Amino acid sequence: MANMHQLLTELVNRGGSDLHLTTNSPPQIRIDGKLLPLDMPPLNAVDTKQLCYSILTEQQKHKFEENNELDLSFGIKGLSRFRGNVFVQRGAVAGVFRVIPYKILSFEELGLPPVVRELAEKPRGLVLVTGPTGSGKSTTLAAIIDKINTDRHEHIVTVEDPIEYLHPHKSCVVNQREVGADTKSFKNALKYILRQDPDVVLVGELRDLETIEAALTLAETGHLCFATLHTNSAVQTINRIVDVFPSYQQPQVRAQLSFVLEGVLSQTLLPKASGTGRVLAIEVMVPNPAIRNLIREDKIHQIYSQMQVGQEKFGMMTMNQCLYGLLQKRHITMDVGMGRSPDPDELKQML
Amino acid sequence: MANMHQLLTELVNRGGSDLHLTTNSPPQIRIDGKLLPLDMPPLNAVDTKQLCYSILTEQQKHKFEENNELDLSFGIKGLSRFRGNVFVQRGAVAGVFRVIPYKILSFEELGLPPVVRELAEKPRGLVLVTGPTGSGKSTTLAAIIDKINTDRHEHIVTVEDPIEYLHPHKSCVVNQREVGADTKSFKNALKYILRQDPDVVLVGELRDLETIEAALTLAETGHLCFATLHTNSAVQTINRIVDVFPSYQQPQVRAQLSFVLEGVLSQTLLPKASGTGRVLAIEVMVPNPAIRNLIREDKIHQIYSQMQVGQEKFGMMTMNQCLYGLLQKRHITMDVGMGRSPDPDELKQMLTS
Amino acid sequence: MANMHQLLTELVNRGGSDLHLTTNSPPQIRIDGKLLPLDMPPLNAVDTKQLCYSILTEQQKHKFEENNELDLSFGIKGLSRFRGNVFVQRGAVAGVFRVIPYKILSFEELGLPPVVRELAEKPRGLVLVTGPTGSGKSTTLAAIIDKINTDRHEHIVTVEDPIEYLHPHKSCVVNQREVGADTKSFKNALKYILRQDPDVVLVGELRDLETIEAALTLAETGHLCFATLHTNSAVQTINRIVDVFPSYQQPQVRAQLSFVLEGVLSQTLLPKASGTGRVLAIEVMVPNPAIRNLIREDKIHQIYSQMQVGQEKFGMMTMNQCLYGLLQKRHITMDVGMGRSPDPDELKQMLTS
Amino acid sequence: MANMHQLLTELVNRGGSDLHLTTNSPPQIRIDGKLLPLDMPPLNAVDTKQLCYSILTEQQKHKFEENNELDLSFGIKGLSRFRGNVFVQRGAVAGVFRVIPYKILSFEELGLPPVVRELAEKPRGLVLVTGPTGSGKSTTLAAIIDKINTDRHEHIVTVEDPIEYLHPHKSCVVNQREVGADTKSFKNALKYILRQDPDVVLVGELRDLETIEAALTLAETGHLCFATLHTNSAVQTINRIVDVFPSYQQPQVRAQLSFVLEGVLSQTLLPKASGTGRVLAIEVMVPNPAIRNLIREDKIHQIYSQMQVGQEKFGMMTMNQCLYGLLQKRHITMDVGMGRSPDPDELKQML
Amino acid sequence: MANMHQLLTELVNRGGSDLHLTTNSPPQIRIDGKLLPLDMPPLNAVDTKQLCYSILTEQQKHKFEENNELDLSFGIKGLSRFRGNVFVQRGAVAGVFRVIPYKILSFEELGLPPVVRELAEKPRGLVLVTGPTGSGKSTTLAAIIDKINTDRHEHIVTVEDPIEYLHPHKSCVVNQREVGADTKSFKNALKYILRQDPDVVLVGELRDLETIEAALTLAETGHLCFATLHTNSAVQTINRIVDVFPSYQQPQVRAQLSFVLEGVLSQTLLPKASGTGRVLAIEVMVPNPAIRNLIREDKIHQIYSQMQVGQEKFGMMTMNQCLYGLLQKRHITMDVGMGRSPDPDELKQMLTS
Repeated sequence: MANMHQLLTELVNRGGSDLHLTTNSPPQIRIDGKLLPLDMPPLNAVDTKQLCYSILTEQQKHKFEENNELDLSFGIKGLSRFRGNVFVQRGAVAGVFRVIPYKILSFEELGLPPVVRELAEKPRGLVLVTGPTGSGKSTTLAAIIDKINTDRHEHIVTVEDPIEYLHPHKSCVVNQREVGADTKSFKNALKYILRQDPDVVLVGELRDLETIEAALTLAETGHLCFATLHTNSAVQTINRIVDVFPSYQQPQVRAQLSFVLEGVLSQTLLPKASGTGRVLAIEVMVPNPAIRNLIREDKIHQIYSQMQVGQEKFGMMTMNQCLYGLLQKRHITMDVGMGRSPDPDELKQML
Repeated sequence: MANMHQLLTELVNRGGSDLHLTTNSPPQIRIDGKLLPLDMPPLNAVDTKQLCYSILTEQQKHKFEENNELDLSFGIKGLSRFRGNVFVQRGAVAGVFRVIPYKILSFEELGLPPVVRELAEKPRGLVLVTGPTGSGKSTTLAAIIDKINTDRHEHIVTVEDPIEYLHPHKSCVVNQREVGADTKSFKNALKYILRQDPDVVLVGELRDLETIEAALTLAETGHLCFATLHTNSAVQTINRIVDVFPSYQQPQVRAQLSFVLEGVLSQTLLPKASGTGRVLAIEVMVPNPAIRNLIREDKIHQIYSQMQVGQEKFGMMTMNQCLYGLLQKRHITMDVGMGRSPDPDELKQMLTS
Repeated sequence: MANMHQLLTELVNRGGSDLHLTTNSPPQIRIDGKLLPLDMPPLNAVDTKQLCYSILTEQQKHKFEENNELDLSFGIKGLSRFRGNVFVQRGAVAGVFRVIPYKILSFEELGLPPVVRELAEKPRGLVLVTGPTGSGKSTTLAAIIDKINTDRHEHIVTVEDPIEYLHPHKSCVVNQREVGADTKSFKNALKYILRQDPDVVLVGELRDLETIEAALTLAETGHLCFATLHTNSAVQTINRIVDVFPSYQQPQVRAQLSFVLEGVLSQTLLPKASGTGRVLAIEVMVPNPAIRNLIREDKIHQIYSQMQVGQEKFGMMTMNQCLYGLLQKRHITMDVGMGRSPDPDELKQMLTS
Repeated sequence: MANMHQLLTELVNRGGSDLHLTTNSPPQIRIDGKLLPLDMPPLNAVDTKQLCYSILTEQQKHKFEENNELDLSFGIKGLSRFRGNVFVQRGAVAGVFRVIPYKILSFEELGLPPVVRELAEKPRGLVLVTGPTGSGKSTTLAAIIDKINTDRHEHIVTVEDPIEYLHPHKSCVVNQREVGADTKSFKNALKYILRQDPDVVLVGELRDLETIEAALTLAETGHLCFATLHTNSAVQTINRIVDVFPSYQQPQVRAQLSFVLEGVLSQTLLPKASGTGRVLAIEVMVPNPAIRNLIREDKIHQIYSQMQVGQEKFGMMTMNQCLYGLLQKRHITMDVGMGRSPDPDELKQML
Repeated sequence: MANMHQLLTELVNRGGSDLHLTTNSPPQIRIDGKLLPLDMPPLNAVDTKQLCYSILTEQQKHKFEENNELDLSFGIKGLSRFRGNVFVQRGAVAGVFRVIPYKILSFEELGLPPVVRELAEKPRGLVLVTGPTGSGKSTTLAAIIDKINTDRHEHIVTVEDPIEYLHPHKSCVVNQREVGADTKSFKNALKYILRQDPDVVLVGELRDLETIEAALTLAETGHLCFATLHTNSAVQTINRIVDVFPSYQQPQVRAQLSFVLEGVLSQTLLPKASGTGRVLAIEVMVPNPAIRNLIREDKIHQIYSQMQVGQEKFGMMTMNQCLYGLLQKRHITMDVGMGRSPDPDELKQMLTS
């Protein structure tokens, strides 16, 4: 019982990030990116199985034994929230546990410019946050929804695979449903959400077509809808979105984007020059009337240049321009910025 | 249970729209679209479970425990009907309950000009009431229902997602079909609606093209067809309808709409300057021969201008002109109108003039 | 039982066109378009269930309870046939019933020009009668059936969902298959139709490509093929038909249609100017060498010009030209004609005359 | 029992073509295209059901009662074979019955040129007979397979939906399997045909993709395969065949046609000038080295002209050229030929 | 039981590389590539079934009987690991078993240049080790695993079908998942892999696009991704990888690969010139600025020229250049080199030297 609690206590006390439990090794804690083994006996398959199973219900036990894998989250009051993954290797239980602070940092602490914060007060429209998995997206969503929770008296609903942040009540009522335990699926949750009087929705991963169509319909009916994609830029995102539709409907898609878009974000994480932590590099596209005209003229091969030159007028910023700023502030190195720049020649031109 | 009646009583008495029940929050009531928490202790899991379980049958207990979800509606005699949804979040039961009023407001009471009333007397054509969710569309439509029911000897059929307003019979026969219970889909209702000898049809949301084609056939077969859309302006509405079809088919669709369309209304509830209640600002486009020709000629980009100048001739009215009247009447503030105006410069021209 | 029969007796006696049965209203009947309630108590769910169930089979009981929808037809000997539609509202059964006379009117009684009568004698080709649902198409089809039945010793087969007009034997042998009872589907009927030695075939609605391919093969092989569309004009019909094929296969289909097509009709029903009865307006296209060439030349944009000039030569007539004739004879008003004209300015020019 | 026998006896004796049985009409026979009722009482549902059911087995009864439809064939020894269809109308049984002579007419009786007869001796390759349903195709197949049966000592297998001609033994052993009674499906028959030592195969309708691929593979391995299509011409047939393949594989298709094709037929039936019977109009494409080069050059927009001009050299003949010959011999009228010609302007040019 | 153990004891003692068990032959062992039967009776189906079944679980019993195929690995303590393949012939079980040493050889023992050792220290990027099945890829991968395990305090995860090399803990924590036992599939493992805090990941075969997308995301986000292909050269590898994406999406993938790729290896195993043992021939591609530009310029046709000139600058080496070095050292014959050279004339030109 009180051993897993002690391991998590040591992780926090030691300023650790992650706990690893697997057979034939002592428990190990990743500190500042590097693993350190604890001065403890090695776990056997009995140890790992007993430890992970001791904090699960018989429902979770049944489903885990049905699939031999399980993602979950749990909290230790006054300590932290945690994301857990349990799996099997060499016929024995293994586990990885990430810890999750109770306090969500602000846009300023995250290096996010004020326009995203002013976007968090928008009552309708389409906001896209893109980038690969684990690029700080969930942190951004928690900060934005805490801002709305603090400032509005509205209804926020989240659907989660699992919950990555707990949002107790500020000025909004926020309900958070975990997929796989509380509800059978995203689809079942979406079958009832319109009868639950929502205003703002967190939908989790954009898993399939039907969910995209449901969310877009929801989005055009006067709600603020947040969703994620695994695209890495605004241009790549728009191309991905247009090319999924039939050719005859791309004009309509061109019309839809022209009507509903209020902001496009695409974010990535770069190693800090300090060696501890990661820093956000972000491309921002905000449609202006000029861009809406470019949309009307059927030119996507010139939108990237418009976002490249809308910095002073509209606050736009390419990924390379953000990397340039990070280099000027010495948060990242020149080599890393060039190795991750989607167009090194353009940065050379700017220099 | 015995306090639940009082919770619904507080919701009704305060004129609230929705009751929200969840643990670690007091009950919260939506008033004029915005939540206000009540001065009560937060609910715990025992409270929420006992309250939600108090209105379920044992078969409902089985079904709720099977799915952790339930949509339902129920009535409390002498009070109101309600649509309830019960679900589970954070491992605990939560619930949201919307009210279903017995009383329909009138056209005059809503601040709607007489032209909507004259449009409700049209024997045929297409009439659209659009806008965001909760902008009064279902209430407005239900009022037109009751007006026709009172004044005409015709046939009322509704196709609904879910059923909202309940219409007993006045001078019409009224049959009401709820999607997902009474009929499999909007599509199935349209598959059988023409064999029911209708005069008046409620189709719910114009969710896709196939229903639009059905509506054009309905409009051309001698009926007055009502449907809803979630657009925020007349131009956006027409563009959305045309752009759904392939480019090569837009000419015939534009001609059909130009022929059968008799009115498009797009309405929005705005916060009152007093801070209590909301008022509808609504733009109305009624086609004249010139407008029908421009629709036929594929020149969307100037129809707004005809509405901008069709005030004196045809009783047309842009959203900004309605907002102008509300501002002159001090119903709303200048900043709110400018904040929602799709063209603040036009409002400035109208104001300085 | 004998109560529905008595209600139907009152329906016939009063010249009514439809019986409506639904809860919380007494049965109501349409006389000259307007409903009148019978002096009876309002129905409840028990009443509607017993009345609607009295004309269903046990498999129909299972089926209605399986789908909550049912279109059907049935006959009462010595009185009339009826088309029924059953649905559900407020959790209870509801029904609408239209009546079906034993005697089919002739072409001349309907005001149809002599060319349709000459068309009933065609040995081969494709004949299309189009218009929306309940626009009088089936009555025209039944008249053509009766003309062939009277004059030829050939085999007429109909496939219907449901069977509407009943045709007993005159000079032909007539086999009529109802989808869902006599045959599993239109597709299943078409799988076996070539082994039934037909000369003339009724296929019901042209809902998809596969039936179209069956009909084109029949029409090319020396058979008379009848089909319906819900289109409102010749140009709209041809465009709808062409655009369903792949672009690479559009040439062959254009050639087939250009070869086998012998007539396309598109109906509409308008209220008579007197305020009693309805009058048929029909656009008729009979291919001439110029139109067949236009098909070969890929100049569909020019068919309208051929339709504009084919009145005297081929007996063709646009919808506006038929409405024009109804207008000169004062059968319809200017407002109905203009509100229905696909080109009101053209109708204006004709109204110069 | 002896009544259906008498009805069929009257049909033959009276030179009839088809027997019709339905309720509320006496039995009717189609003679020279026109129906005539017999001087008999009208049938009721009991009559039609009893008559059609009296010649069916319990398994046919079970299947018909399961589907309310049935195609079948049967023979009356010393009289004829028959194709039957039973269905339901007005809640009552109805039936149509076509009669089928025991003796198949020859190519010259059918007006078929000698090259098809020389083609019937080919050991391998691809032969296509196309046209709409009931265009005399089954009659052509029966004549060709009787020619092979007479001349070869090989194994002929037919798969039928139903059998349209019985082929008792001449010089070959011929086995005929009826789909829906003897075997579950075409697919089940095809699963075992290679273990049945066949040389020549009749496959029935080319109903699906998988069957086409199975038949083409069979046809490439040294067998003579006969199949049908509902196309109306050689060019339309080749276009139909090519466009079903992926675009990247059309070169291969171009290569296969260049390798395996030995003949393409497309046939239709026109009313004879006398008013009795139908006459065959046929388009014939036989690949020559020049055509194989046109295949190599990727020109399908010139193959029709090569078949139009390969008449004297290779014996080719367009549908219009056949209609021309039918017109000079006065078998069909000029109006019917023009109303049926796929290109009336080409026939004009020839005139 | 102790008989299979004794057979395996003889296998180890005689330096054999595989044990074969099948009916109607005694067990036969490969010594220096050639089979020799043991002095035992020929096996029957009972013998093969008992021997092969002795190492299966009841799960595995049901599974082998369900599929008649099984690849697997298992260990015998203090002796060796083994890779097994089980199949069926003449209605009886048959098996082939390859053996797996406890000690993994180093890069230098294998004749691998220092750049692979420098590659094992890379903090991020994409490293590909390719070649056909059983071409020595897994041995190289195990050596890289052992190098990282020895030098880093990081998390290595392998996903294998089946687990081949066993890696105990050195400085890393190693978790190894066998498809079909530890995890349902590669896809299911990839669904959960991001929640397992990896630094280095082994994903098994790159069989389809979805795993490729997972690997590209990992390689772009600061992780070390290892994957395999059955390609034989760098150009063949890049073309195979590029051509699976849609043409419109090929630009992004080209950019991703150009950014994240740090090395591509392609192996082959050749018989040694002495007639004993096998020697590794490997083509190595390390992207330089010119190759990354060639990717950006869409000039893949010029990568071969970059491969032709990148020996001195980047330590690159074509397969022929490695075979050339083996030829100058007389490690392989001219016939094997020419019969394996992708360009024998080039190899001839080098053999001028």
